[PDB]
Amino acid sequence: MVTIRLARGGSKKRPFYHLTVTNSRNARDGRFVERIGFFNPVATGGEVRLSVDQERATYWLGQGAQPSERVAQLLKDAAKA
Amino acid sequence: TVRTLTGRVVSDKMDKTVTVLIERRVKHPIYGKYVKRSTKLHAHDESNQCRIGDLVTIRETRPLAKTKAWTLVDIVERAV
Amino acid sequence: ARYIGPKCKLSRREGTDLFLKSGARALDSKCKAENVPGQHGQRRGRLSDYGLQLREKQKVRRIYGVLERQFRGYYQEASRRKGSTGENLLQLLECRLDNVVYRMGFGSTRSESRQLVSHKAITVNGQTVNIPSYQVKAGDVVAVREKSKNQLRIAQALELCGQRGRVEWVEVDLDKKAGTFKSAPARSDLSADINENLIVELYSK
Amino acid sequence: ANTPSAKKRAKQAEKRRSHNASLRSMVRTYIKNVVKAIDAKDLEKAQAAFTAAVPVIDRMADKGIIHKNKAARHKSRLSGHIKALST
RNA sequence: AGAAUAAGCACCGGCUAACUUCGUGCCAGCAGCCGCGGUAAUACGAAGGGUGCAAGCGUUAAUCGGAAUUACUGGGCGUAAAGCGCGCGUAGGUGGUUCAGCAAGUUGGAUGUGAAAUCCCCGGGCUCAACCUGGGAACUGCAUCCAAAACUACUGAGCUA
RNA sequence: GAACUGAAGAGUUUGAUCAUGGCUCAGAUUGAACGCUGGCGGCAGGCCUAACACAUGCAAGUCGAGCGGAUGAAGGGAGCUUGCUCCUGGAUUCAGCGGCGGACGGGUGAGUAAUGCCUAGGAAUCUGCCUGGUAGUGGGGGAUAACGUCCGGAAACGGGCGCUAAUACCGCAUACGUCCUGAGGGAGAAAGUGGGGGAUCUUCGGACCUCACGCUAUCAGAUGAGCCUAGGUCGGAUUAGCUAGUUGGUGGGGUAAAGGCCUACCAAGGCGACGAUCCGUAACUGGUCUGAGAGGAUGAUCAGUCACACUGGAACUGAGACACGGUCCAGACUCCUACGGGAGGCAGCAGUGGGGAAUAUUGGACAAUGGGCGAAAGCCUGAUCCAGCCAUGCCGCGUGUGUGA
Ligand SMILES: [Mg+2]
Ligand SMILES: [Mg+2]
Ligand SMILES: [Mg+2]
Ligand SMILES: [Mg+2]
Ligand SMILES: [Mg+2]
Ligand SMILES: [Mg+2]
Ligand SMILES: [Mg+2]
Ligand SMILES: [Mg+2]
Ligand SMILES: [Mg+2]
Ligand SMILES: [Mg+2]
Ligand SMILES: [Mg+2]
Ligand SMILES: [Mg+2]
Ligand SMILES: [Mg+2]
Ligand SMILES: [Mg+2]
Ligand SMILES: [Mg+2]
Ligand SMILES: [Mg+2]
Ligand SMILES: [Mg+2]
Ligand SMILES: [Mg+2]
Ligand SMILES: [Mg+2]
Ligand SMILES: [Mg+2]
Ligand SMILES: [Mg+2]
Ligand SMILES: [Mg+2]
Ligand SMILES: [Mg+2]
Ligand SMILES: [Mg+2]
Ligand SMILES: [Mg+2]
Ligand SMILES: [Mg+2]
Ligand SMILES: [Mg+2]
Ligand SMILES: [Mg+2]
Ligand SMILES: [Mg+2]
Ligand SMILES: [Mg+2]
Ligand SMILES: [Mg+2]
Ligand SMILES: [Mg+2]
Ligand SMILES: [Mg+2]
Ligand SMILES: [Mg+2]
Ligand SMILES: [Mg+2]
Ligand SMILES: [Mg+2]
Ligand SMILES: [Mg+2]
Ligand SMILES: [Mg+2]
Ligand SMILES: [Mg+2]
Ligand SMILES: [Mg+2]
Ligand SMILES: [Mg+2]
Ligand SMILES: [Mg+2]
Ligand SMILES: [Mg+2]
Ligand SMILES: [Mg+2]
Ligand SMILES: [Mg+2]
Ligand SMILES: [Mg+2]
Ligand SMILES: [Mg+2]
Ligand SMILES: [Mg+2]
Ligand SMILES: [Mg+2]
Ligand SMILES: [Mg+2]
Ligand SMILES: [Mg+2]
Ligand SMILES: [Mg+2]
Ligand SMILES: [Mg+2]
Ligand SMILES: [Mg+2]
Ligand SMILES: [Mg+2]
Repeated sequence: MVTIRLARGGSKKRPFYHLTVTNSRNARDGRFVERIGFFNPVATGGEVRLSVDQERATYWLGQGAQPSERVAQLLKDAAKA
Repeated sequence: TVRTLTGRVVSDKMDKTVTVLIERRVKHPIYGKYVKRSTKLHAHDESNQCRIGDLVTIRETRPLAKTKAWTLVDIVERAV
Repeated sequence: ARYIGPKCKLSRREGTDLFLKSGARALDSKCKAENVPGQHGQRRGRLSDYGLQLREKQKVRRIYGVLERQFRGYYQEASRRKGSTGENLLQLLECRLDNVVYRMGFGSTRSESRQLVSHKAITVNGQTVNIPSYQVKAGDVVAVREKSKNQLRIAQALELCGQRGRVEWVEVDLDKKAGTFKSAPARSDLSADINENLIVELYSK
Repeated sequence: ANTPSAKKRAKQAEKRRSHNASLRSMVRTYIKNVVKAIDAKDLEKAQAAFTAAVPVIDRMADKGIIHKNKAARHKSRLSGHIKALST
């Protein structure tokens, strides 16, 4: 199916993640159709931990896209805020 | 609103088909002067009403044969 | 890296101010600082335009103790920055951490200021910074360690720099061994003898 | 092969081939009988062959041996030929 | 605890920043181009002394620049290379002047695209930088429509240089 | 609001001069190599040549909630005794059938000058797993693997006979959706497993109600793929003619789909100095390096598309392959053999020989992000995350400091 998961940008031992809506039969950071936001596992200073776009995510879920487990946790945590 | 293309009939010796020349003037990529290029297309003339020299307007459709995917919609000028 | 060697042979070659000693006695009565070094020293040696560019570029580099890869990076950044790159280069090169801890009066020489800054004895907001290239943003309170405030080398450097002039844009509290930078210096503030335009002429070729 | 799943897939494939071949032969047999019925210029036997051939054709189309558009095309063309023969 | 423990390479006749002596004597050797050397060589080989870069320094191979030296921007052809020996003419290029129409070129606007990254501008994080990253700008391109009619093209009717 | 703002010349033809004109130089860059020398850290990069041949080791499995079979513990009890066996039960493990995955991820650039790539479009198509609706999941049968037995073989194993299971296979039961048939009528499917339970027939064996997974027919949505048209895509004219399935039509065949895609007849058409055909060379693009710009060179890293998988062909399985560690045939080269016959494909990650001026370890773990499988624990992952060697590149810091005639 088409699924929403994490693409690993950043540098060695300094991760960064793009929340990508990709066809599941693609590479980790291969072609996609749309990007909804990002997650920063280092934060610190004025850097924001996570941000997403709500309306596009709702559209993608309304078109039946399976989010990964970590992506599901982070999106529900963001929806809490 | 069909995407037409206007042209001049060149040869029609094949049954239910017509050859149309379409002339365009393209700008040279560097020297800035326009040169007249031409394109030859084959169109489906169902009732072979197009003789040589006529000026017509065609339309894009699905392929009717190999290298024949246009159909004339109506003649707009005849020939002497 | 860094330069090691005689600190007045350079002055003799260049024949100008070229601050490289503590300045205890004078600038002159150490090395007869009017002749270029070596056997062939008395000759004035009239030199072409390329000589002019090379001589003043070496002058600025030696007074500020910067290597040439770093210096050319500085020049590229200055050219990137808008508004008359010639003085942008000086303004940006002035904001180095070691030259600030010198000009704030905490060190006898640029080399001794680098000595202090490298061995982790100076702060910016309490955070250990020991890179003698840090570009100090305006506002930061540069200070020495509360542990290091009792060292006598800082005391002697401060009393020696007590009579060297006033820059009239920083606000320095001397009791606590702290500095403060408000806004970047203007072109007129620095010594208006060496021109900046001849450098940018050198690097535009 | 090297991985045992490759061997299992292979043997299941020969089993599936030996199965599918018989049913493809059966459908081809029925349409061939129908076609030679029309080409022989007889109507009643053409009717009977068509009525006896459509059920197996459609059952096989649903079974997944052939694709449904193919079966529909066969039905339509053969019906057209017989209707043309009717006159 | 201990300054302890960690500087090399090229060059110095001009172009190009930096000179003296000793040894050979058109030999041995140098060299990117001009070129040095035959008994005081700042050019050879060494010494001292300098100049330039620096954990690197040179050398070779390759691309663009300088080269307006393939010249659209932006060159030339009497004597430096360069006008066919000379006509006629096919395709092609170019077209005196007036009135009117059309709207292909032309101009302005709207809409869709021009994947992401990279380039550019303003910020954020690692002691700074390299590096990572947010937002924006840009991607001169292409297609579809709406409006204008000065010039070119197309259509009709004229005029005489 | 900011997105740029940018352009240098010198030496050398002459006794000397001006012009023309070639050569050389000062800059920025390389996946670079060589010589002298050598302290450290961070981030990157690392067979450009022989798509030359390859030792060993690893790089795709998973499901007992699909199915028989065999492993059957702990035990509630008994016998004789202290150990075993057995009734009833029973937690684990898997050879085989079956369901998914293996067509993804990973590698290379040989071929390819256009069935490839880039830009803009359009009409005749298909699509598992995902989501949203709709209608159902009833009743039978014949086998077979494993399992015994016999023959044959060096092995892979092959063959004869007997029996068994299902979500394996095939009829039968009907058609809210569908297919064709002009209205008329006709045509076409399903598999059950796991958790509970009020009442009822009854061995709440089961029937019955619920939930979970799963299965069938269909509409739509995305996701992915197939097909068509116009424009652009290296050098050579010391390559000027090429084409007979070739160009168009009719009937039929074929594909999921338009089409000379295939076939039989009908006519002689079609392309080309706007460069057809032929020869050489070469994956294409975003982009990279230079330049004031216009341009010039180029396609290392990363991303999108294409092609290939020892060489040449062909099809089967499926939703999708002409299939990178699948099948069959032929070939070249290495190997085993009981001489009957068999085995192999590092352009997957380290490694070796060789070629070269020259490019590295036969290292760790699923800890994280993804992938496959299962409902859930969980397994597999040389993809990925980290280590090793290398001054290869960029950036940063050290080899100290003051005085000292
Ligand atoms: Mg350095
Ligand atoms: Mg049936
Ligand atoms: Mg079916
Ligand atoms: Mg000089
Ligand atoms: Mg030399
Ligand atoms: Mg001598
Ligand atoms: Mg010498
Ligand atoms: Mg040029
Ligand atoms: Mg050149
Ligand atoms: Mg000229
Ligand atoms: Mg002459
Ligand atoms: Mg003449
Ligand atoms: Mg002529
Ligand atoms: Mg003439
Ligand atoms: Mg003419
Ligand atoms: Mg005119
Ligand atoms: Mg004309
Ligand atoms: Mg326009
Ligand atoms: Mg972009
Ligand atoms: Mg108008
Ligand atoms: Mg002379
Ligand atoms: Mg001259
Ligand atoms: Mg098993
Ligand atoms: Mg691939
Ligand atoms: Mg290769
Ligand atoms: Mg060719
Ligand atoms: Mg079944
Ligand atoms: Mg084309
Ligand atoms: Mg024929
Ligand atoms: Mg036809
Ligand atoms: Mg036909
Ligand atoms: Mg075709
Ligand atoms: Mg050609
Ligand atoms: Mg190439
Ligand atoms: Mg090639
Ligand atoms: Mg190319
Ligand atoms: Mg290729
Ligand atoms: Mg640039
Ligand atoms: Mg230029
Ligand atoms: Mg490569
Ligand atoms: Mg790619
Ligand atoms: Mg292939
Ligand atoms: Mg093949
Ligand atoms: Mg090979
Ligand atoms: Mg093979
Ligand atoms: Mg199939
Ligand atoms: Mg395979
Ligand atoms: Mg292999
Ligand atoms: Mg390998
Ligand atoms: Mg080797
Ligand atoms: Mg060798
Ligand atoms: Mg995981
Ligand atoms: Mg394994
Ligand atoms: Mg290193
Ligand atoms: Mg080296």
